Parts: sequence; structure tokens; C-alpha cells
Amino acid sequence: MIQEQTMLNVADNSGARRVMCIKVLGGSHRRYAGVGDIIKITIKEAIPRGKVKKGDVLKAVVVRTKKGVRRPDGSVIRFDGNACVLLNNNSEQPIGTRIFGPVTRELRSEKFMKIISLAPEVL
Amino acid sequence: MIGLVGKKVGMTRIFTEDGVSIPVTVIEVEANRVTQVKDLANDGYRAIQVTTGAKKANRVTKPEAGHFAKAGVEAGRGLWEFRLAEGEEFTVGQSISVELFADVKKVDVTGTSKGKGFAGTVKRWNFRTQDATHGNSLSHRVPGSIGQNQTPGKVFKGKKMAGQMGNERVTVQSLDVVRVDAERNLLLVKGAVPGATGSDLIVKPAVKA
Amino acid sequence: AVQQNKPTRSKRGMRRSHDALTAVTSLSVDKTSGEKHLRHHITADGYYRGRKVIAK
Amino acid sequence: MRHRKSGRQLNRNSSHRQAMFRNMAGSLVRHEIIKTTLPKAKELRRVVEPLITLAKTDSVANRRLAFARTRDNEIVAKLFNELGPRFASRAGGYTRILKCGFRAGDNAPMAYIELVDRSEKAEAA
Amino acid sequence: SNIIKQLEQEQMKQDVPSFRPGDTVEVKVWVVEGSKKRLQAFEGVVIAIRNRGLHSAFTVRKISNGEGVERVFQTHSPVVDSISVKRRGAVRKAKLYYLRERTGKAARIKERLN
RNA sequence: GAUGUCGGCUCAUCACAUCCUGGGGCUGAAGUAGGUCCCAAGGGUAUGGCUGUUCGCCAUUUAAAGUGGUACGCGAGCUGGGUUUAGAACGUCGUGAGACAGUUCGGUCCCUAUCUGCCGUGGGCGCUGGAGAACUGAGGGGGGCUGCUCCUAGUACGAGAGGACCGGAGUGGACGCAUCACUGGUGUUCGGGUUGUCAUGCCAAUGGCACUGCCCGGUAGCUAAAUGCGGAAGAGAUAAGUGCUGAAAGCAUCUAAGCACGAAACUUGCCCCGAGAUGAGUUCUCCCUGACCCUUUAAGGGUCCUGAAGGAACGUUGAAGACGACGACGUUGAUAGGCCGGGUGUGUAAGCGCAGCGAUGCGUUGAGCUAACCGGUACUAAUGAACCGUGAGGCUUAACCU
RNA sequence: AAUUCCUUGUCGGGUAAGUUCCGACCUGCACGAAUGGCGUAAUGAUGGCCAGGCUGUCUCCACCCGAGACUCAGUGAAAUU
RNA sequence: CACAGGUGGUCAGGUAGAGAAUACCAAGGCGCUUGAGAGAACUCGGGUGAAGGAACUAGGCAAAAUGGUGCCGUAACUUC
RNA sequence: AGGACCGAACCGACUAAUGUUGAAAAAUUAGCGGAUGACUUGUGGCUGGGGGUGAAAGGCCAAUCAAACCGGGAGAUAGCU
Ligand SMILES: Nc1nc2[nH]cnc2c(=O)[nH]1
Ligand SMILES: [Mg+2]
Ligand SMILES: [Mg+2]
Ligand SMILES: [Mg+2]
Ligand SMILES: [Mg+2]
Ligand SMILES: [Mg+2]
Ligand SMILES: [Mg+2]
Ligand SMILES: [Mg+2]
Ligand SMILES: [Mg+2]
Ligand SMILES: [Mg+2]
Ligand SMILES: [Mg+2]
Ligand SMILES: [Mg+2]
Ligand SMILES: [Mg+2]
Ligand SMILES: [Mg+2]
Ligand SMILES: [Mg+2]
Ligand SMILES: [Mg+2]
Ligand SMILES: [Mg+2]
Ligand SMILES: [Mg+2]
Ligand SMILES: [Mg+2]
Ligand SMILES: [Mg+2]
Ligand SMILES: [Mg+2]
Ligand SMILES: [Mg+2]
Ligand SMILES: [Mg+2]
Ligand SMILES: [Mg+2]
Ligand SMILES: [Mg+2]
Ligand SMILES: [Mg+2]
Ligand SMILES: [Mg+2]
Ligand SMILES: [Mg+2]
Ligand SMILES: [Mg+2]
Ligand SMILES: [Mg+2]
Ligand SMILES: [Mg+2]
Ligand SMILES: [Mg+2]
Ligand SMILES: [Mg+2]
Ligand SMILES: [Mg+2]
Ligand SMILES: [Mg+2]
Ligand SMILES: [Mg+2]
Ligand SMILES: [Mg+2]
Ligand SMILES: [Mg+2]
Ligand SMILES: [Mg+2]
Ligand SMILES: [Mg+2]
Ligand SMILES: [Mg+2]
Ligand SMILES: [Mg+2]
Ligand SMILES: [Mg+2]
Ligand SMILES: [Mg+2]
Ligand SMILES: [Mg+2]
Ligand SMILES: [Mg+2]
Ligand SMILES: [Mg+2]
Ligand SMILES: [Mg+2]
Ligand SMILES: [Mg+2]
Repeated sequence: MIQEQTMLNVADNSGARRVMCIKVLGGSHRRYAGVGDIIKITIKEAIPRGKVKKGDVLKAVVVRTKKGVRRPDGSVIRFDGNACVLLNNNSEQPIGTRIFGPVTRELRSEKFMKIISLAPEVL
Repeated sequence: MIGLVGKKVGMTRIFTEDGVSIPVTVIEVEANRVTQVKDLANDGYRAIQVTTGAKKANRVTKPEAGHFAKAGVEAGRGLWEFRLAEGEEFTVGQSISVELFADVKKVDVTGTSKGKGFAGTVKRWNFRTQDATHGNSLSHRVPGSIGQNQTPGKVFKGKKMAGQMGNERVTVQSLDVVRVDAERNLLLVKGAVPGATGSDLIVKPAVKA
Repeated sequence: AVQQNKPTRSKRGMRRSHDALTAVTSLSVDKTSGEKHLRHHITADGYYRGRKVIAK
Repeated sequence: MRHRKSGRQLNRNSSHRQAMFRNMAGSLVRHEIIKTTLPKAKELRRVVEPLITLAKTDSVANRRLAFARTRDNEIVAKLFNELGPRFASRAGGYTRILKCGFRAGDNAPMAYIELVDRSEKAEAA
Repeated sequence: SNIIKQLEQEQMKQDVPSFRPGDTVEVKVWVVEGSKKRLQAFEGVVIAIRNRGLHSAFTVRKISNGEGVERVFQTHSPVVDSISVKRRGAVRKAKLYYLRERTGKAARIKERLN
């Protein structure tokens, strides 16, 4: 449950450390982005020699949230923080080559197959 | 197709073999007894009037009692009508069970919604509250403007204002029929239906796809 | 906010058309003491449904 | 809304209500009959009747629990020594409300609330 | 309520082992891993238990790649294949929410040896 | 002898010169995507950075971010940042008091709603004897949005790049209603921990006060962030438009006669109200079967006797409620409280015993306590009774029957 | 610029985006030396701007506790007309 | 006005505390001269709040937050 | 030592909400500044209306001060309503 101004951690090796949600994509007046949703982000903090820089405006897929995901039996999987994976603005494909921390099977799509394969754990 | 009268028992869930939890409303559908058959010749329209449940003899008035006596049925908690289709035919004193819904895929469920009493514009009409701070004076959940000026010089009919919320006839459409069991007097529908536990429900096959 | 026009004695009476009191119609007599009383209430001498329930 | 809720607020806060019913439960145990408003007599049953139920089993723990709810050892002594045995075989309903007048000063509906098998000797002394 | 109770107990698991808050539990869950259907283990501390007949649940907390993961299991769900206590934990509270503010050495729970 | 100014907030309502979605003609329209005009007002129609701003520029969205009217809509609805008071300063002008339609810092926003209007909710009487229900449906209101992916099909089209119509499937955004089973929030009425202090004689155990003293949890209910469902399809008549047959006018011509199509607008279809629909409708059932007197003699007035069905009253009350209303129950009784058993929540009470110098630990013990919950149970309270409402129901004509 | 009309001047910085802010330029409509000029540590319920923490300020409002509002009894106003 | 306003001096118990702050009490004085119910909107005054965390607004207005003692340690600049 | 620091009494009055036919003709509540000094306060005294007093706001001079209040000239005058 991510909105504009939300700060997220980064679940990849793009070089980004802290990103802010500047837009929840996918609809007019669309309020929140959850696990699996694409967001528009600004880089607030980045490592000295990464794939991205502080101030860069791009996209990201949300992979972990404090609100978590519901499963068809009524179950919930929640995370201690909100994390995202940086995506190229046009291709909407990952910038990084490695994924950190667990991800959920909700990413099982043709476009986020790379994220589930790279992830250490899939819940 | 005709519908039946029931009672909202409450909600539970049905767990499936593929790990799905279906939220269900338990509806008690006891036999519905035909108290009157309305035809074109006598009434100008075709329908069945039904009763269900039981009523204390000391609460059944003489006018009520005579109407049940004519049908040859015991007194029920009330009377409800269902319009007949062409080809649909019933008889006075006939019993209709929940099995009517056996091969009915979706139903429309009517109930009297829970009463919220006198409700403000925020609860009743989802009006947005004004500032909690920033100098607001006595005007947080208050409705704001209710009109324009000298043109039109009046508030319009239908203006969203505070008033009685709930405790009214509400129909929830196209609910999936999960289970029918005449032996247990049961109908399980997927999702929530209007009303409180113990209140009467009208169940009819879905009017839409 | 205040009236622009003085309301009438007619109007006053119309407003008051629901103000009349209702006389109690629910008085019973105790079978033992013979005292009048409000239904479901004890009598002045402390009788209720023919029995002396309060010694006052 | 107030849907399925129990307990009268009585234009008081929580700690005042509790203090008052602790006093009023003591008054009824002591005198065996009291005159109060109809809503207060109705609320009182919910405080005094579980006290008599507790007094049906004499133990140090039950006496201490009754003391925590009454803070009067004369009241806990009468509960366990007199009322507990007197009501031993009665399954609830140890009290009775008898509706009476209207209070002169404010037109409040009054009621008498008494212990079902009243001792006129204990009431006088 | 009697009708609901009857509909509920016929769906209730009979073999639920006894576990309590602070215990380390391993839940074996049915998952669809692409085109495959296998059992997946989720081991961690029971931080909450909701005892509610058919609506019973339990919250299991684990540390994955330095960050906390909480899973709320619906006890009577066919998705939950088995539950086994791996370690008995000694705690005073029903709800171990204070463990969310604890990391590594501070989040350790003593073993219940009785 | 006062009609409060800009902008914002809240709440809107109309127009159409239409922003999107829908239909269509022309295109310098291959496709995709556009341009322009016609038809169309059903719904839908961003959040931010800067500034008092409206606007505007900029960032990032969106199917789209419409243009206008409504006292440049809306202060007896809110704000008070801009802007006309009094303080003060700078630049400029003036000898000066002062001045600026220059800038700058600071700077009191009242009104308990009588009438109209509107949102809710009652009381009265009427509908022609009275009464209890179930309805018919005139009329009124609500709703009406849309993305993306997939299949058709890498097809038609195209040198390629790219890439459809028609039709079908799925899944979302926003909006709306309902519900509390799940996930949670709350839960000063449940359980526990703890600080300071005062009391219950003291120990131990408890209680008061300090924001519920401060906290950790949490039942029922309420509830959204939770999870169900909805917008439709279809039908009728159309708009712009496309046509068939066809004269006037030997031909031609969608039109004059005749005929076929055609849109999110319109009428239906869906949801809610609804016979005060005084044009007061229909159906089923229930109840009432005594005399007398008087006058201006008539649909007249009154008296005695009668008092039904039903309604109400009183009481116990409700997931019903401001009050009223509405629903359940009243001993031939589960309506409320209590009581019993369970569940739930808290998390192993007290007392005693053991271990330790002690704090404290261990055992008895998942203990004790447990609201609004579930299943039961007449222990308490729901009294035999009373009040309102009557006593066979107008005239005319017709049709049956006497 | 508490001074600059044109003006949101231009350039740089900060922000995803900055009519304000900070640094710089000089084209000072209309700075300038006790009408004091330019600085200046400390001080300030002083004006402008940025950040961390924090949060119902807001997305967007939910539940709860109290005092009114509502009902009964007693007393009993007002402006206006 | 039996009015939440104003009015100079003196006295200074216990526990905790730096204290005449503050909390609980003693002596002593009081419950404030309409009450009874109910538990709607809305207003006032409070408590708790998922995910987010200034996106609010003219402006963080209001809230929330910080808060004690000891020791360690502490930058530019400075009139030292 | 200090118009030193933090902070009650005491003196003041920066912000907000409430109240605005008020509990109050300027307050209440939560916060705020000074708190050994150009401090604060009691009792009594002196200055008087074109006059006083003023760390200066045209502030204050007995609840409206760019000329107090009361009585008088007085029935000022009013080409105005
Ligand atoms: N006591 C009593 N019981 C009833 N049951 C049905 N009506 C009544 C009534 O009026 N009184
Ligand atoms: Mg009915
Ligand atoms: Mg209700
Ligand atoms: Mg808002
Ligand atoms: Mg005000
Ligand atoms: Mg307010
Ligand atoms: Mg107005
Ligand atoms: Mg008009
Ligand atoms: Mg009161
Ligand atoms: Mg207290
Ligand atoms: Mg208690
Ligand atoms: Mg006038
Ligand atoms: Mg047009
Ligand atoms: Mg043109
Ligand atoms: Mg429109
Ligand atoms: Mg566009
Ligand atoms: Mg205007
Ligand atoms: Mg106002
Ligand atoms: Mg100006
Ligand atoms: Mg000035
Ligand atoms: Mg009709
Ligand atoms: Mg002790
Ligand atoms: Mg109707
Ligand atoms: Mg022990
Ligand atoms: Mg029990
Ligand atoms: Mg007669
Ligand atoms: Mg900013
Ligand atoms: Mg500068
Ligand atoms: Mg009164
Ligand atoms: Mg007084
Ligand atoms: Mg006083
Ligand atoms: Mg003083
Ligand atoms: Mg003090
Ligand atoms: Mg008083
Ligand atoms: Mg209230
Ligand atoms: Mg929060
Ligand atoms: Mg939180
Ligand atoms: Mg933060
Ligand atoms: Mg902003
Ligand atoms: Mg804004
Ligand atoms: Mg502040
Ligand atoms: Mg605070
Ligand atoms: Mg000093
Ligand atoms: Mg103060
Ligand atoms: Mg200070
Ligand atoms: Mg100080
Ligand atoms: Mg003096
Ligand atoms: Mg003269
Ligand atoms: Mg004169």
C-alpha cells in the first residue's frame, strides 16, 4: 500500500538505495500500489558507481510491502518494509542483474519472470 | 422462475480442495406454503402468495387466521408474493422447498439492511470532511454549501443531506449459489447479503447473466 | 436569524396542535387493599398483585 | 449506534458508575430493600446477583474477590454467612424490582429493589 | 449458530498438534511452483494465535535475508498440510508483537523445559 | 436608514460552442495513428513543484484532464493567504503635515432559523359500515464511466517497419451498495504488567487517585484498508448518416407515395419509493343482527341498553430508534436480567508446599478471572383487568333474483 | 536589495518539477556613507528558505470516553415583527 | 448577578521530589442551588488507530515529538 | 561578578481553539516571554484639559481621548433628512 511520497528500499543491484514513489501508475485517481504494481520513482539515494544516479526519474515494480498479500484461503504474507525493483522507463524490464530478499508468486507473469528466478526465496 | 422466503443465519466459509476459501451467507429456507394463487380472471395478474415459519396462535389475528384457514395451511410469520411466468403453475396448500434453487447458478438476495439511524453526510453520502485544523470553525463534518445564490434561491429536491440511513429494502444481485440442502433447510450463497442475523430474506434466481 | 414578520395567534395554535396531554387510562384496583395504582407499580401502602410487598 | 451493547452510561464516567454501584450493592446487602430510580435498580441486579452467586462457595479467594468488588467486610461477611446459604438452591434472580412512584423533585421513575426472601429482622438491625 | 456450528465442525481438522506462542513451528504448505505442486516449508516463531473454531489462525514470524516476514495461516485450510513444533518457547504473553522491534540477539526466546 | 471583495475548501446545478467514451460524412484516409466537419449532454473528465493567486509555466499521470452560465454559484456553510483602517520601514514624490493604482513586516470574520426551500421522520383526517393483510403500478427517484492483456492474427493492409476492423474471453482503475465470514483498527464495560502515593491494623492480598496514571493484549458491536456484488445484455422508436423501389422531371433522384438500416442521447429492460393515483384502484380474510324520546321531520337531534373485529395502552424489550415510528415477547411465556454449560480473551490467581541469605524461581496449574457472544434454563420481572373503535351500513339507474 | 517598474530579469545551486530561498552578474525605473555606509560573534514568542525526527495536517477517515444536542419534570429569556 | 475575572500581607505537616514544581494524602474545607433518562446527526473537550508520512496548507496552523541525573563526547564561527 | 543561564511564586501577553444574546463590556484552556532588575508590589503624596503624563503607540488621564467629565452660553447653527 504505496502512494506518492512513499519511500521504498531497493530489492536489486541497480545502485539505488532509497527511492520515492512520485506516481502510482495504472489509472486515473489510482491511490495505492501493492505487490506486483508498477510505480514512477525518483532516486533519493544511490551508491557512487551504480547503474543509476540520485535524481533519476524511472519506473519500479513493488515486490515487498508492510501490507503484504492475501492468498485465496484468507492467509496474509507481510514484510517488515517496502521494497521495489527498478525498471527501464520504456521497456519496463529490470535495470539490475540480481534480486535481494524474498519475493511473492504474484510476480509470476511473462514480464517479471526474471525477478522470480533471481530471487533467493519465493513465497 | 419464482423465488423463496428465508432467514439470514449468519456468515461462515467453505474451504475447497484447491485451497480456496469461499465466503458464504447461510440462508435458512424452510418449506414455503402457497396461501393464495392469483390468476388473470380474479386478480388481473398471475402470482403465488406464500408463508413460511410459524406464528404464535395468540399473535395470529382473526383476519389472518381466516386467510390461512381458507388455504388449509398453518400460520407462518408473514406473507410474500412471487410473480408467475407463463407455464408456471401452483396450487393452494402446496409446499415449495429450497430444492427449487438446485440447478440455479446465481440468485438475487433481498433483505432489510441494518439500521444506522440518523446519519450525517459523511457516512450517508461519502462527503469529504473540511479541515480539522487550519482555522476551521465548528465546520468539520458539516455539509458545506447547499446551493448557489438568488438564482435559483432554493435548495434542489434530491439534495444529499443527513437523515435516516439503512433499515431499508436492498437487493444484492448475481450471487453464486454454493450449496442447496433441503434436508437441512439450507441455501449457501457466495458473499454478503443485506440485513442482520435473524432477519427475513427474499431469494430469487438472478434476473441478469 | 429572526422573523421578518410576526407569526399569528392562528399559527401559534397550529404549532401547539400536538401539545395536549394524555390522561392515564391504565389504573387498576388492588384486589386486597382496594387502592388505585399504576399498572405494574405498587400502591401507596405497598401492595402489589394482592400481596403486601413493602411494609411502608 | 449502540447495536448489541450492554450497560447504562447514566450520564457519568466509568469510575463514578463503578464507585456508585459498589456503594449501592452494599446498601441492598445491608438493608435487603432500597428505593432508587428504575434504570439504576435494573443495572444494580447485574452487580448484586453475581456477588450472591460468588458467595455460594465460601473460600478465602471468593471472600477476597467479593472484598475487591464491595470494599466492605461487613458486606462480604453477610454475603458468605447469610445470603450465600439463603440462596444456595436458587438458580439466579435473588432480587426483585417493584415499580413505585415518580420522585417529587424531578419526576424520576422510582423503583424498590429487594432481596427475594427478605429478612425484616436483618433490615431493622 | 447450531446450523453454522454443524457446517463448521464438519470442515475442521482433527489432527492439529498443540503449539503455543513463542514456539518455533514448521508449517508445510501446498504451493503451485510453476507447473508443479509441491510442499514448501515455512519455519519461524508463533507470535500470535487466534482460537476461533474453523476461523482459527496463527502468525509465524521469520527472518529472511536480514528482514522480517510474517505469515498468517488459516489453521483449517487445505493449503496447510502439516504443522510441527521444532522448539518449545518460554514466554509470558499471548501476543509477541514486541519481537518486531527486536533483532538477532534481542529477539531470542528461551526454551520451555517442562 | 449596508446587496461583504479575490482565491481556496465543502457542496454543487444547468448549457453545449463536446475533452474522453459512442455513431457518422470527407480526407492530401494503405494499416496503425491523425486532420476536419456532422450527430450526440448518458456517464466520466489527475495528483503535485512555484506563487494569495484564478490563470500560467513546470514534473509525472490519464481514456480524457472540456468550454461556459449559476450575485465572475456557494462567508446567517468554513477559511482569511491577496485586497481599503489604525503600528512600522524602504525606494520615490513633497519645505512640511503627508502621499504611492510601489514594495515590505504585523494586524478581532457576529447571528439559538419564524417563513420559503431541502433532507429525514411522526400526528390527523379522508378514501362512504368498520377492520387485518397481500397487492396492481399511474407517477417519482437511483443507476448509466472506462484502461490493459489475450484469442481471432503476426491475419487484412504494407516495400518494409509496423499492424487492424467485425466478433469473442479475461483482468484492472475510479465510483456505488451491502456485509463482518476472513485480514485488521477500535474496544475508559475483559485479562494482565508496572511507577508514585493513600487506605483496608500489619504480612500477604486488594482497592482509590494520578489523562483509562502509564502501558501490553483483546470479546461483542461498530468499521475499511477487508470481500461479495453492480454499471450490462436484450427490446422499441430515432439523430447525423447509409440505402432499396420510385415518379414529379421518358433519364437521374434515400422521398413526394411505399420500404430496409442506423448511437453511450430518448422509451423500456435493472434497483428503490410509490393508491393523498382525492382518478384515494384490486384481491383474500375478519367483525357488529335491542329499544325509546323530542323538534323547525331529516343523510335531524338526543337518551337507555350494547361495546365486536381490530386498534391502542401497560409491562419485558430489539443488530429498530433523537422523539414518534417499526419489529419481538407478556406465564398456554426464553422478551430482558440472573443462573448453568461452552466459547473467547488474558496468560499459570489466591492459598499452601519446596529451593534460595534475599530479590525471586518452581510445583499444585494453561491456573484464576472473563462485557455486549453461543447453547440451555422460568430463579426475578413481564397482572385477571381497563381505554378507543359500535350495533348491519345513503340515493339513482342497470343487470340478475323475488 | 525591507529599495528593481519592466520581472517569475539572466546564470548557477537545491527539487521529479522551486513566481519563494541561497550564490553570482550589474542593465541601481528609483543604494550609498551619523537622513550614517558596509560588515559583525552573541542575543530574538522577529521576516524568508531547507533538512532529520514526528505525527489524523493530509490520502480518508474508523472506533471509543466524556460535556451539550434529543426525551420527561421545574423555572424561564432574546434579537425581530 | 450567590458572576469561571480582579484584590496587599502572614502560616508552610507526611511520602516521593532539587523544589514553595508536580502526584498522592494529614489537619481543615468542600462535591461548585435545576435534576431524571437516552446513548441519533452535528458541535465542544479527550483516548487509540492499519499502510503511507507534510502528499495538508498562504504557512507543519494544530497535533505528534523531545524532555531527568551522571559520565563520555561535541563543528563552523567568535568580540575568546 | 552579571540589565548571566534553566525554572515556580510574582510581573507580562507570542500562537491556537473555545466563547462572541459570553462564566467574562477583552476572559478560559493548552502552550509562551521576563523572573537580582532599566525588576515587581502595598499605603500615602504631586502633576489637570490646548493642560498633564508619555523608553513615543496620538498611548494613557475612572469601561468609546486628534483635545476628559459635569453644569452653563443653549432652543448654537443645520440652504440637510
Ligand atoms: N399481559 C398481556 N399479555 C399479552 N399478550 C398479548 N397481548 C397481551 C396484553 O395486552 N397483555
Ligand atoms: Mg410482505
Ligand atoms: Mg440500528
Ligand atoms: Mg480533504
Ligand atoms: Mg471564532
Ligand atoms: Mg473545531
Ligand atoms: Mg449566503
Ligand atoms: Mg422563484
Ligand atoms: Mg443531564
Ligand atoms: Mg481515574
Ligand atoms: Mg473489574
Ligand atoms: Mg433596510
Ligand atoms: Mg452540437
Ligand atoms: Mg473549418
Ligand atoms: Mg456531462
Ligand atoms: Mg493526451
Ligand atoms: Mg462569486
Ligand atoms: Mg461565520
Ligand atoms: Mg496593491
Ligand atoms: Mg501608518
Ligand atoms: Mg400500468
Ligand atoms: Mg504489602
Ligand atoms: Mg407501498
Ligand atoms: Mg507459580
Ligand atoms: Mg463462564
Ligand atoms: Mg341500534
Ligand atoms: Mg518542499
Ligand atoms: Mg540574492
Ligand atoms: Mg423543558
Ligand atoms: Mg452558584
Ligand atoms: Mg467570584
Ligand atoms: Mg496576585
Ligand atoms: Mg501544587
Ligand atoms: Mg451549578
Ligand atoms: Mg455523544
Ligand atoms: Mg496511522
Ligand atoms: Mg504504525
Ligand atoms: Mg519518517
Ligand atoms: Mg505542499
Ligand atoms: Mg496542495
Ligand atoms: Mg505549532
Ligand atoms: Mg502535545
Ligand atoms: Mg537574568
Ligand atoms: Mg495562560
Ligand atoms: Mg527560553
Ligand atoms: Mg527563566
Ligand atoms: Mg497611588
Ligand atoms: Mg446664544
Ligand atoms: Mg438644537
